Amino acid sequence: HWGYGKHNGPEHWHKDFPIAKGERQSPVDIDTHTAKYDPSLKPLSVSYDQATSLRILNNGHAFNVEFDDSQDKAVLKGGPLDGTYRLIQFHFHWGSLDGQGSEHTVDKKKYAAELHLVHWNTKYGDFGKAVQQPDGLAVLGIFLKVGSAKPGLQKVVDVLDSIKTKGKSADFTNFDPRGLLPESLDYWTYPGSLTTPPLLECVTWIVLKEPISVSSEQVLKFRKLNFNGEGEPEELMVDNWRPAQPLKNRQIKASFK
Ligand SMILES: O=C(O)Cc1cccc([N+](=O)[O-])c1
Ligand SMILES: [Zn+2]
Repeated sequence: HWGYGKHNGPEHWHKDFPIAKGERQSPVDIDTHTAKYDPSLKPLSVSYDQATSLRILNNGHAFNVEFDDSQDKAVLKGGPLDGTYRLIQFHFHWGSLDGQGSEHTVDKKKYAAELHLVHWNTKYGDFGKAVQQPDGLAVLGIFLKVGSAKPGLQKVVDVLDSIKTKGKSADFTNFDPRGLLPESLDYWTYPGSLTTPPLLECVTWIVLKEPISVSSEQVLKFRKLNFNGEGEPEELMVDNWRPAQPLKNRQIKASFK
């Protein structure tokens, strides 16, 4: 099955998921000189005051911080969106070294990591139905650079020891994802896809311009996770990013001048 190796990594995905070579795949390189300012875009509305985190999971590809999405508690609205999108989970992608890790790139620059806050459009009732629709998901993407520590991340970092291997989970209540956001909500937006299989073309991407800073120590703890299951040969969870895909017939729009 799919992964991030020589034998099963992104360059192989298309054999099981032919949409890999589709018209609206993610991630992409954001060419800042060609992304046009769109005065019709709205400010983003990120309403996470009532978000209810429940659990953290190592799924063998990343770790997921999961939320109770059984009510409108943590929602994304505005920006490029019509309607209301409920937070279901966040996860990251990162590198073996600080010079790579992000999925999106900015004028070909790779950041050390990228955070994905995944939301589904409430008009479709559940996540599984939403991923079948072109406007089913909104993913908020936030770059990480290595510098100062992010205090708001440390709760996440310190639980990782308990979910080292694939299939491990841990109770993870009361975590506030507001602590992961940068000061500005300036963004780029474009239509795209999930970045892991099944690679469905269901996402409005919203990529923030301003990275967050995390410390080397924080990112180092991400790189101690394992792709493998308990008591299998250790293969560190690093370089779990899909490279940029062809933009094709898409426009990337900027919310800012
Ligand atoms: O389990 C998975 O890998 C599929 C999946 C599920 C939810 C979000 C995703 N994304 O690309 O943001 C991908
Ligand atoms: Zn992701």
